[PDB]
Amino acid sequence: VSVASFVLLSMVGVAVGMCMCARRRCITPYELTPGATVPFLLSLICCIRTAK
Amino acid sequence: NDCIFEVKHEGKVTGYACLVGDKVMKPAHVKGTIDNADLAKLAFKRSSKYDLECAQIPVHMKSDASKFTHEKPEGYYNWHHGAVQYSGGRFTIPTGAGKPGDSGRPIFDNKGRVVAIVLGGANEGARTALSVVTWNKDIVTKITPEGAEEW
Amino acid sequence: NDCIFEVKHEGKVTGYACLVGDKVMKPAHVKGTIDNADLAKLAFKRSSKYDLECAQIPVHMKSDASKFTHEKPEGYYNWHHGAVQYSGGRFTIPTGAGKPGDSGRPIFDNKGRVVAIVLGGANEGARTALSVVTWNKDIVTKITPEGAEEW
Repeated sequence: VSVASFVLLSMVGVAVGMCMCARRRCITPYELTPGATVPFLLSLICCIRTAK
Repeated sequence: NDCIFEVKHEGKVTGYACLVGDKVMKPAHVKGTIDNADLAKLAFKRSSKYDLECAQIPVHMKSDASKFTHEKPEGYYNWHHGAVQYSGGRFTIPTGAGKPGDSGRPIFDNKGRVVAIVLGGANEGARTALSVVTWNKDIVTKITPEGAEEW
Repeated sequence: NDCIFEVKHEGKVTGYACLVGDKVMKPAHVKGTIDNADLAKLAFKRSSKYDLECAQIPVHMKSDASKFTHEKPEGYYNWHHGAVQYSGGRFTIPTGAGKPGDSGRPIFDNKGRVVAIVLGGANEGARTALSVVTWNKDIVTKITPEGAEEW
């Protein structure tokens, strides 16, 4: 139970690791670009904004 | 015509940040910040594919931003070391114009608005092509000639 | 206008290669290479369905490459032996211009950019038409009129 609960806890940590990597690899062009705006659909998917 | 819209970074010859649209933006491969009091406080994004650092313009500077466009017709454009030709889909200047530490500089449309930022250059014959970033159809991308040097 | 972007190969009647866009490009039915020091070093792709040999440019020459386009309206175009007419989809010349050893020579748009390379000539009385290669719809093709002889 100790080794299982530790590896499973590390694996839900690695799954949350998509916010640390996948979110940035999708979203950073929309943070870098001058005056542009992200499409509304993607804004909800990445939890990034109330609007723009 | 005016060319004053940069701010420098570090007490060294190491390039500049541009005040463009809604954001300050800067080359990421260079360091030492505080040649302006806003670089001292701004929280910066960065990304390794494109070599930008970006931050939203502060409440006191909002009015002073340079205008910009994604448009790039063929022909002639301006930058701080003079005329620059965009042809064959690439920017070019005479070799010996531009150098290491002349980086983060804008390229201007003759209608007085930014279309790219300079990051470096190549030496594949003495009429140097530029490494640059630009916002084609409202997304940033990087252009990089083969064997080009980061400035 | 200038033909000066051509580079010859061998101390023979055999031909030349063209510095165009991103590449050196050459006719495949002819041989001998080393009149020029970049033809000595480069590794060439080839295809007997188009009769090209090509290599991507060495990192000191790209500034000297001739500009290119796919655009080919009806009318008059330029090469080393003067005026050349593109009509009915053929390139065509005054009879007795061109000879064996004058394959591998570029055809220029009047705006000073390449649109085809010569391979050889067909003749019917006072009518003369060229086998050539060109990049319509962004990808290489070969044109070859009846009974054409390679140069």
